[PDB]
Amino acid sequence: AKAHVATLEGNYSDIVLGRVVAFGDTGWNFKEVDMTFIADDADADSKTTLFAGVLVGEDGTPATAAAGVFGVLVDRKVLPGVDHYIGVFEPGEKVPMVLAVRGLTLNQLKLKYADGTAIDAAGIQALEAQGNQVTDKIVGTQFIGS
Amino acid sequence: QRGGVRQHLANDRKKIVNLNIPFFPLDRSIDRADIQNFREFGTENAPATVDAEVQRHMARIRRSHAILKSKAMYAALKGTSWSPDDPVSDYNYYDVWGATQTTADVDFTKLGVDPIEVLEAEARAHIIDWAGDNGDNYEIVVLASRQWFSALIAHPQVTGAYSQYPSTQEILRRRLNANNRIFEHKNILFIEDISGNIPAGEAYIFPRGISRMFEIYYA
Amino acid sequence: QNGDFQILDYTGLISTMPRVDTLLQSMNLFTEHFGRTTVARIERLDDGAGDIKAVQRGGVRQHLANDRKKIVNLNIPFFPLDRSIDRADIQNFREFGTENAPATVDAEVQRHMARIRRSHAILKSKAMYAALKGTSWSPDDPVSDYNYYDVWGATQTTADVDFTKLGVDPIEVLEAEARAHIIDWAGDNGDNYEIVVLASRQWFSALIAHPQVTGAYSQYPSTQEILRRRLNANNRIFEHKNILFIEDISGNIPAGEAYIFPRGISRMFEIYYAPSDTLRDANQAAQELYVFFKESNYLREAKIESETSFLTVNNRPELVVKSTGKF
Amino acid sequence: PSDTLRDANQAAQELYVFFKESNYLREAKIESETSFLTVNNRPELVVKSTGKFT
Repeated sequence: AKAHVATLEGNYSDIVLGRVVAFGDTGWNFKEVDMTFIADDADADSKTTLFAGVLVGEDGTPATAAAGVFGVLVDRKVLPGVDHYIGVFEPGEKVPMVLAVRGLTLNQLKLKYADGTAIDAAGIQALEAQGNQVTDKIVGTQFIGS
Repeated sequence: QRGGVRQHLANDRKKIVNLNIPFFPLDRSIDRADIQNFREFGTENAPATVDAEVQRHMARIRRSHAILKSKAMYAALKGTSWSPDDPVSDYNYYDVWGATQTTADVDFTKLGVDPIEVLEAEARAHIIDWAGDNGDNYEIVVLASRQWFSALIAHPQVTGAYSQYPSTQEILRRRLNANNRIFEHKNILFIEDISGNIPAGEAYIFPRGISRMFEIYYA
Repeated sequence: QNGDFQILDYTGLISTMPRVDTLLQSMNLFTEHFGRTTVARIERLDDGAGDIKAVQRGGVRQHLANDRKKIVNLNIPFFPLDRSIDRADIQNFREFGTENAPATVDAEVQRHMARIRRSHAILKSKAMYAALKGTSWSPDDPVSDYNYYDVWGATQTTADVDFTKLGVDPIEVLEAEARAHIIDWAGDNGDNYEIVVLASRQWFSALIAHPQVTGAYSQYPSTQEILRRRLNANNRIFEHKNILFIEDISGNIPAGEAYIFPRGISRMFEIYYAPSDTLRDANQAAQELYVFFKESNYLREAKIESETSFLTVNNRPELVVKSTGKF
Repeated sequence: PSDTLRDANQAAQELYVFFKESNYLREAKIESETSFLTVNNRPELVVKSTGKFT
């Protein structure tokens, strides 16, 4: 007797805790990269594995170690709760995406590699080379009590 | 330190769920043969009238509906909806919300161990830790079957406590009209179920208060 | 979810929030001072006592020639908290408990302000308890962590209670050791100070179950008085031999430990405040809690900041007794 | 709506234009944004016509 349930976790403004607002423009911090949305083999049914907060390389391929780290995926099309894209893309279809690179404050608890592993020291210093304040001074990491 | 990095608040969670609703009809009809040529029961020679029968049947219908509502109210405490003979709205809330029943088994044969200290350690601690903030004046209440209550009161570790409790007339002021017994000790209220809705040998504990813990939906 | 054909109707909403303590605040034990500098001064004048003796009419008289003073200085910690909200958080979303109504920035701002205030209140409640233990509250910064007992040149009187000794009344050991001393050293001018015992859950449970006190407890009501002796906490209460016992519910008392303080005694606990790290009030005055709301001049981001710095002070560590026991 | 925080999920306009000055009397910038879709609701009454010439 299923009781259908839907859920979400996190926002856009919890992976990016703050910006540096370049007066001269608004696109200073970001870079636009092109990636494959739906898996290369899965049918046109699978919600892709691009949860916001994954680390991607310079050419858009998802990161796997500290070596291939360039930016943090923050595109609106993969934010939690944004799930009306299921059949809109064919397998292997390749779409632009947005990465945040420069002058940003980053939550250390959200950053992950493509597999799911949490970011490590090597990845932290790699990102922090771009001028990103990777910080772990977050309040809210324990829910309700239990 | 004054000048260094600050802190942030970056947590949240949400859920949403949908459920169905049952249906309960009731109907009656009255023919000519029911009223004509008969008296009204409590008036000797006065002739029978349709209006009296109609009003009596309306009263019976309302009484039956009230009994049904009272029966359905108890099912919420057990954690399941009330809808007999229709497996389309019988929902188990514990699995629906992804929770599990915390079980506090009490052994009444162990004379040397206080029963109402096992509850204090297991159930009341957890119900308060998980209660959540913003809840004002929620009093822990224990609802028990008759056998469970009788076993509890007779336990030697609680005979001394009970013998000194008044248990005379307060039931009319702590509540308003039920004749079921009351026992209050160690900041816990005990009550005996009189409608038989609690299975024999079982008892349940809930915090009361906590606005918007129980709701009734209508269609 | 099966399409727009099935028009949906009202839906309800519920929420959960973390617990907030009110015991110490409800008791009215602390006083607040607003200063300017980051350091607060404490001035403790000490009097002298003596007894007059009879003398004959004409002979030498008597004199009063005693006094003492002390003065000490302390620092203050700092506690920030801040959050930001972007466009992507609000646009194209509903408000959670209103079905089809569009999301608005104001609702999110108000909810975040409420969360910030709740967190600050929780922090203040946590910090209040640290005063009783005799040490200040300032995690992760060994520059304001002060031990009051050595600061004021006092020592903890320890009243160890053995719960395994069935033949000896536990609450008569406390009467002999802690309550006697706390009254002898209480000092004069203190009006209506009631001895209060705050204990961890394990210590209280061990105490109540002790055979020498089962008879006393079984005859105590322990039904609803908690709502009149206090105002709202659900922690249990026991009162016997002119001593009040309470169970800590926030876990701030280490397991197996209990503390005793006299309450009353005006100016025993204090809270000091200092200004915020902002240019417009660097030396102006202090406030309970600063809240700053800034919306970017380019209409693309908004920022929320909160600020508060304070220190809780226990002026008389000599008057607090620490207890421990076996189990 | 424009992506600016002013009108997130608020309303729509044909063309947004902004002009900025640094307030330091040393720089300025110009902004403009639009977001629209052109839709032919009835792709039934438009008929192609191709012609072979010579």
